[PDB]
Amino acid sequence: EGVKTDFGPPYFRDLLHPVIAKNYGKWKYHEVVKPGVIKRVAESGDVIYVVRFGTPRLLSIYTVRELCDIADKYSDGYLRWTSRNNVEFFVTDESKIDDLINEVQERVGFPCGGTWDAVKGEYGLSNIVHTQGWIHCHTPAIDASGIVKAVMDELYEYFTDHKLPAMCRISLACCANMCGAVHASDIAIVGIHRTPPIPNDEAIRKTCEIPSTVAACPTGALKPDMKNKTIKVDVEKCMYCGNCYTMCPGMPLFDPENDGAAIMVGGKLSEARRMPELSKVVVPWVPNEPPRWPTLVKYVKQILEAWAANANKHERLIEWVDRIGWERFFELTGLEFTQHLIDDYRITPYFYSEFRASTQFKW
Amino acid sequence: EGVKTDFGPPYFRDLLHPVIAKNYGKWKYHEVVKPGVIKRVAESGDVIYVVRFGTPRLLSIYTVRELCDIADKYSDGYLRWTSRNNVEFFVTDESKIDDLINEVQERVGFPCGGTWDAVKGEYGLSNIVHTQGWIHCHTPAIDASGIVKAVMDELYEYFTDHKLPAMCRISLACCANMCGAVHASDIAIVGIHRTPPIPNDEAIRKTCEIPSTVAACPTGALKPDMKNKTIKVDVEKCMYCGNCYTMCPGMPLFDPENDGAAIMVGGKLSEARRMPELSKVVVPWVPNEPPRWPTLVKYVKQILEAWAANANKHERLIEWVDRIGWERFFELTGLEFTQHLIDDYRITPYFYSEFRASTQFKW
Amino acid sequence: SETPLLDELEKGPWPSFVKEIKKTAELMEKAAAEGKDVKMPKGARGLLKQLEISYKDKKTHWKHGGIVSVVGYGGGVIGRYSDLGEQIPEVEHFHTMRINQPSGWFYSTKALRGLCDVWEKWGSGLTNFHGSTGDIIFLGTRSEYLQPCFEDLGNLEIPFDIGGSGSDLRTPSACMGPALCEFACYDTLELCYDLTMTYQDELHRPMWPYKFKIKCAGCPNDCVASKARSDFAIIGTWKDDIKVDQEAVKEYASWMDIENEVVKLCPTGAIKWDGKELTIDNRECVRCMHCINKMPKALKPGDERGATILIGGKAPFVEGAVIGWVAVPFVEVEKPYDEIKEILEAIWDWWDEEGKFRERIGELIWRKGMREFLKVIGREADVRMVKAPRNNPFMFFEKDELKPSAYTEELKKRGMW
Amino acid sequence: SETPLLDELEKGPWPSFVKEIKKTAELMEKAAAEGKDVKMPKGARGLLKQLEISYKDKKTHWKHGGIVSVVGYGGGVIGRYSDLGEQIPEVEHFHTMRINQPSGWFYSTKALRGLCDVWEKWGSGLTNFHGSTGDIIFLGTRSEYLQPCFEDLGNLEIPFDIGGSGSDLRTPSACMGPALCEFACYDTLELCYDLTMTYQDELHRPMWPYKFKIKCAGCPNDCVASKARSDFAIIGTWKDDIKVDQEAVKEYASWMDIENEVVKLCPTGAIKWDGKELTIDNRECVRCMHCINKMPKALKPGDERGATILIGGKAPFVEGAVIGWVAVPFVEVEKPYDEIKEILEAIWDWWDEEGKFRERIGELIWRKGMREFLKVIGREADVRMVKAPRNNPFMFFEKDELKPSAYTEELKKRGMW
Ligand code: SRM
Ligand code: SRM
Ligand code: SRM
Ligand code: SRM
Ligand code: SF4
Ligand code: SF4
Ligand code: SF4
Ligand code: SF4
Ligand code: SF4
Ligand code: SF4
Ligand code: SF4
Ligand code: SF4
Ligand SMILES: [S]
Repeated sequence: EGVKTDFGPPYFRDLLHPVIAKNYGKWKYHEVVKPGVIKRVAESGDVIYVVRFGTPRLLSIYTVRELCDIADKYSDGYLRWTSRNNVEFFVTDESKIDDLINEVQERVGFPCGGTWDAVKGEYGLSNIVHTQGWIHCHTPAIDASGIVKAVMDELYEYFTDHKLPAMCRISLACCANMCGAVHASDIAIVGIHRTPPIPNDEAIRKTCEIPSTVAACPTGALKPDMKNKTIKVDVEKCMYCGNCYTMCPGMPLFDPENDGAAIMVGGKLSEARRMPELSKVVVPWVPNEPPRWPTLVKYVKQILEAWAANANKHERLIEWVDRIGWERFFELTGLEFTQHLIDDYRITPYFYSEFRASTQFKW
Repeated sequence: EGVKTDFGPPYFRDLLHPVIAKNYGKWKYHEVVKPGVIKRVAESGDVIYVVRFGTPRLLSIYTVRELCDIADKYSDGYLRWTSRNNVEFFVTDESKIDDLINEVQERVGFPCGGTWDAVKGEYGLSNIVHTQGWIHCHTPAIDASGIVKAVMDELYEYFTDHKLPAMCRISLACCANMCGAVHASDIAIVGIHRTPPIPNDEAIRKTCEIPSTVAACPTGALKPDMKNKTIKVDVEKCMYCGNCYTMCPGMPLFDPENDGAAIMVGGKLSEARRMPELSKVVVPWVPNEPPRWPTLVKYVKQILEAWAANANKHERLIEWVDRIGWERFFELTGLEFTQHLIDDYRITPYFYSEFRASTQFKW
Repeated sequence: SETPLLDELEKGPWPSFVKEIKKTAELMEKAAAEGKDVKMPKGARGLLKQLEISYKDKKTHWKHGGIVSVVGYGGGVIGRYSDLGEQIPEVEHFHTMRINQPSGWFYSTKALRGLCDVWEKWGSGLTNFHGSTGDIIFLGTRSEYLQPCFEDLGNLEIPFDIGGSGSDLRTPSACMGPALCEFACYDTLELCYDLTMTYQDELHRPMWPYKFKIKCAGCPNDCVASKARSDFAIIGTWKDDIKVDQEAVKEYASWMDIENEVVKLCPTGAIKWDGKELTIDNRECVRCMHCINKMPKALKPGDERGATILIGGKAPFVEGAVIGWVAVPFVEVEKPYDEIKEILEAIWDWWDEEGKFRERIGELIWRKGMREFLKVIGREADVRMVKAPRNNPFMFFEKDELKPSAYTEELKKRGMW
Repeated sequence: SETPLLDELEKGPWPSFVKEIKKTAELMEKAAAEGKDVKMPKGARGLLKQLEISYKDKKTHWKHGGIVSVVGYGGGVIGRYSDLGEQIPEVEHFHTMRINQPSGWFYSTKALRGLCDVWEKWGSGLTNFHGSTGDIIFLGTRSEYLQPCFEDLGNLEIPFDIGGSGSDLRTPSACMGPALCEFACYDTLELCYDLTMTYQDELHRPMWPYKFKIKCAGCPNDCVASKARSDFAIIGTWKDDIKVDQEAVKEYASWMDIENEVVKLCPTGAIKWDGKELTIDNRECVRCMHCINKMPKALKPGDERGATILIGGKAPFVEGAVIGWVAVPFVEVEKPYDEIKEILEAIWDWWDEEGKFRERIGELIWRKGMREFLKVIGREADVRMVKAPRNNPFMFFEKDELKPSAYTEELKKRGMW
């Protein structure tokens, strides 16, 4: 007896819809019926329908109850989530699709959409990759679920209709730890501090490991005192990364009035047409404005829209910019260049720019 | 009186040809008549022909006297050098061009040529910019003058006619200080060492300032040896760059069996068509083998010709590589790719790659 | 009202997390009234209030969590304490539990229902579906309910193990792959489970100088963001001809501008459309996928399949954010995946020896050089590894590459060899 | 032969440097045996002897020289001493004198004959035309002869001063520019001469952290390699439209494939040609020069002329090679060039103050940052300074951009802000 361990997650193969199990690894072609429903013929011609739905990621167990009950109807009791946190469903009867849509709409209240098709070339907004934020995180400069809800309020109409010329992902990290693909997305929200730490010297003297704290700082901004036994900080050197707060309890840098979000732009992870790209900062700072965060959400469309309008079919944001240049962009999206946006992050090496950060090469 | 100082150079305007002085900044067009002969027509209708000649750059004052006797007779007392060390005479009477050309080859033995014509897209190879080598310098890995002679013998055909589809600059540095624009040249030859220095403590103690010697090492492979008032070198870290020997004569690292030349490609200075680019090493090392350097010459020759044979009009080496990629480059050139060619020089900032190293931008 | 700011976000068309929280509030509190076995029916209101202060306060109300483990494991539990501890007693210890999701995030209802069973009984009722790394998140329970919950989890008809955290192997993730994609060059879902089982000890009991993340993508679309998120991203690919069917490709040309939308959009100009034939020169193709994305029916990934391994993918700290770079151009993806494992094992042997405390694999490669990295994995250098040869002559040479000379003997003589 | 390895390089079409050394040897030896005042009849013969040995040993026989120079200057004269002084006394000292070239290397014969007279008398009789920066190299003389060489230099009919060397302003150089070239955007030769004259003091008398170089090109073709081989590249440009002559464009069209060789090659797609009219979208033009290069009878740089300043270029040591980057997108270039000089002087004051021993301007800017760089030259950040904005959010902010808060207040009172 005595508590079993190391048994791993369940075997996936057991928990696949029966049509999906039989036709595993043997499919002909995919097809997007409308906003939200993707059809998929087998090789035999077994027809399955993946029907996508946005979730607020965080969920009550009673929201998990309801979906299951919805699933036990339309999808033989089977379902999955997606990489961008969307719930999926497997209807085998095509005349039973539209019904399902409402059932979800009424009960837990999830929309239908989150898809996009390269074929016709009509892309649309998927969900935003985010995380715990003020709900459960001790190092956020911003809140995720909140800054999400707002963005998908103003850009709702986008999730449930294929109106964008090319794939756009928006994403959010709540501090510069940058959990998730915030470093490589089409439009990114990043929590940043703006204030140096006022060290709790009486909290360091007991809790922390100083040499491992001091060395953790990217710019050598941290040096120890031997007396004393308390870290000093050169303000001429801290760019407020908040990493030493991740290390050491009493290195706090929360300014409620100055912590906020930067807007990155230009990221990309896929290979199609052009090689992947790390996002680029375009708006240096916008404030936390609970609960509706109007500055941020406005700038997200003072950015998405200016691209949306001007872009060709398939041309994502960084692909737009290589065509027009960073000159035009900044004028077109109504933005300001400041010296804040000349990269000055000294430690990263030139030699990485010469490595193949891509699967794109010839045999 | 008292010795005259601080009068600088003779004012160029006193030393120009009269036709040049009058049409100063008043030109209609240039036109490449034939290899080494450029017709320049002023708005005044004055025609002048600038006639170009290869030189060994190292000149005998008795040669310069020969050039002067020649300038008096064909060019009214005037001549110029070029930024690639070719020499140029001015002729007004076009029934005289060929006499000059023939008198110059005769008397001093310098070939007319070094020109190119973007209009027709037919290019010649010009002089090799090089430095002092064993003639004068105390820090060289290779000889400048011998490599330049042995290379030019072989490519002579290309200095006298327009046999190339695009510009190709060959440049040579006797060591890694470069003393020229080798680092931005279609084909660069760069001497290197492959052996770390042996500290001669006694010469170090006598002649070397330690802290500045130490801070001159880009890898941090030098440390001060306090109790022996000298310098300790960590070999695992040394890449034989030589800098510390420039700094301190106690630190020499010459090895006649192991010093040789890198071959680099794909540098570009002009903006025409494509941005400027630094050269990229494609052959790690070849021996010195005076007086002819056959191995090194064989590879310069094999690189040029692969490019020339497969290049489109205007397409310089880096613009060739831009089209075909490096995989096909190494194949076509028949070079080998090894781990030496993976950049590992760590001190250079990523952020320099984000900077606009060029004059190309929209207004 | 009690939660003025948080209630305004209960408005709108996107589904609210607040009516997810409030549903968790009033229905967990119903169970307690109804006489159901629920240890923290308090966890979810206290979570709403604390967040209310944080909205007005515009800053967090969680302080550093102290190491709280589940017996046997060190990895699996992210402990979190609350600074408004006495203001809201129910959230003194609101620790997350990362539970290993089945690869591809596929579930039967039973699986989810039994999972809803335990977290109701032993937690706050709040979940994440799904976490960024891929784990099902159980958001907030006390330190005394960690071990009983994991016991019930190992006692469900459909059992779920704890996932990863700390300086360990995290929970590997995989795109839907062969299950629902026809682009998949290999069975992402099976190699996910396998690796997840093979290194259970590596996942549960942190032994490394830092974290290590693997993800698996079935074709260069990178649908689980693996080259931005995982240190070691398996990104499926092929080596031979992209299979074309000229029937469907005709059909397409009835309505789809292939010239402006395919031919001209290919990054190397490999693909051409004639009006009748589609020629692919696979020699100049880069497997960008765009041409199979544009014609799903008529174009498939080549017969000879495998993967490209990208190393170093990681977020910013310390020395800058990374998109994984080419480590092994092609490795074959074959049960039991011994070649894939040999690489990882070799890497961790090397990374456990040479890594500084808190040093991601990518930074150490930068620190140590690719020659040493390739040495470890036993791979030669390949031009494909780089976007261009180095732009400086500052090369290291190995002892045994030099011509023997008076100078080298001098080096040997002083023991500087 | 006395010199059999060098004899080999008397062979082959290309003019021989060995022939130049030998020629000097013979005729310096003839002049001096036939009555002439020649101080070093054997200079050239010693150097070729030493150069033969260097070829045989495959290594230099020069060594770290000593400091040396003319009375009044602390630069322009490089001491070099031979490690074979014993065997070959005539090369025991063999210093170089760097003599300041005329703008764009333009000579009359009388000017050249003066130098030859002066060098024959006091030195080896060997030269470089030209040193890489631009200077005439007097190659080989003893310490005793330096000042008397200079006195004669100063006294000739057309006199030549010493160039630069060391941690000074070096000898600036220019492309031919308006003396011959119809693409020129400013007067390269005039500027260069005037900067040389304005800063004789900074040039003759090393004062700075390390060396500084200015080079002037009349348009972006940049035919003096300024962005690679000067710290301050002044590269001419324009703001308005490219002037186009259509009669002229048509005459190209009868024979030149403009579509392929011009239209397709434009980096920015800004130039159309339909069969009867050429159309440059000047808003999309980058001034790369290709279209004008191709069509010089038909297209000229536009009327609003000036220069882009490019900052920092250098060979590798210590922190890597640089092609200078956009510092000032456009500055007017007009006599007396007060605008350029104010940027130079501000930089020099800054660099003199903040630079490390043997740190280059480009490197200093990499260490202190561009905002400080820009504040120094009193100019504003501009998107044209970057090829891309930052790939990380770790930005510094000014104390004045910062919002008033309890925090800001609490750190003023801590001695930190
Ligand atoms: C649902 C999901 C599978 C999963 O959960 O395992 C998915 C599914 C498909 N992706 Fe994807 N992709 C999924 C993550 C992604 C994301 C990854 C991410 O955001 O984390 C992108 C890469 C993001 C990036 O590049 O920044 C992605 C890269 C692609 C590419 C896009 C290339 C492009 O730049 O346009 C193709 C697009 C296409 O088919 O036209 C693609 C195509 C597809 C196809 C069409 C392939 C097929 O034949 O089935 C799948 C149908 C979805 C659709 O709406 O067209 N999928 N795909 C993904 C989860 C996200 C979601 O819920 O929407
Ligand atoms: C004479 C000289 C200036 C001087 O004061 O010494 C010069 C003069 C001209 N250059 Fe240059 N360039 C001269 C060195 C350069 C160099 C600088 C160097 O090599 O160190 C390059 C920059 C190198 C690089 O880009 O790597 C240079 C890049 C150009 C460009 C670039 C062509 C391209 O395809 O990128 C133009 C365009 C052209 O080809 O007509 C150009 C064109 C010209 C034109 C045609 C312009 C004109 O209206 O007359 C001039 C005649 C050149 C010809 O042969 O047709 N010149 N030009 C240069 C002496 C070189 C020699 O003796 O061989
Ligand atoms: C004379 C000249 C070579 C030639 O034969 O033409 C020269 C020769 C020497 N150079 Fe240079 N450099 C010459 C132009 C250059 C140039 C390019 C230019 O000026 O156009 C550069 C690259 C741009 C730059 O300076 O950054 C150049 C970059 C260097 C480097 C340092 C660059 C760096 O990485 O920071 C070394 C080492 C140093 O200065 O510390 C150096 C140092 C030297 C030393 C003093 C050797 C040493 O290691 O201490 C040279 C002595 C030769 C001798 O005693 O006879 N030389 N050197 C060149 C100038 C003559 C003239 O005035 O016209
Ligand atoms: C659990 C999760 C949020 C969520 O619930 O969605 C998370 C949350 C935390 N992350 Fe993370 N990270 C989460 C995925 C990531 C990812 C993405 C991934 O792994 O797929 C990254 C970037 C990818 C990577 O690093 O390879 C990420 C990069 C970080 C950073 C930066 C790491 C670095 O290289 O510098 C810190 C690192 C640290 O622990 O110091 C961090 C550390 C943390 C800590 C332990 C906070 C801290 O600094 O002490 C987090 C505790 C949770 C909390 O608030 O109580 N987290 N973090 C994410 C995992 C979900 C899941 O398991 O399903
Ligand atoms: S990005 Fe920052 S605030 Fe968000 S979950 Fe990660 S550590 Fe917490
Ligand atoms: S905020 Fe960042 S840069 Fe400043 S002391 Fe902390 S770790 Fe260093
Ligand atoms: S490149 Fe090197 S060897 Fe050549 S002259 Fe310059 S410093 Fe001396
Ligand atoms: S030779 Fe170069 S890398 Fe080696 S110790 Fe000297 S400066 Fe350092
Ligand atoms: S990564 Fe490729 S195989 Fe996997 S889900 Fe995306 S498109 Fe399909
Ligand atoms: S996969 Fe991409 S690169 Fe290859 S042929 Fe198709 S479009 Fe071209
Ligand atoms: S830089 Fe321009 S102006 Fe000067 S020579 Fe070259 S083409 Fe003529
Ligand atoms: S100058 Fe260059 S970018 Fe401008 S029109 Fe001519 S070719 Fe095009
Ligand atoms: S120099």
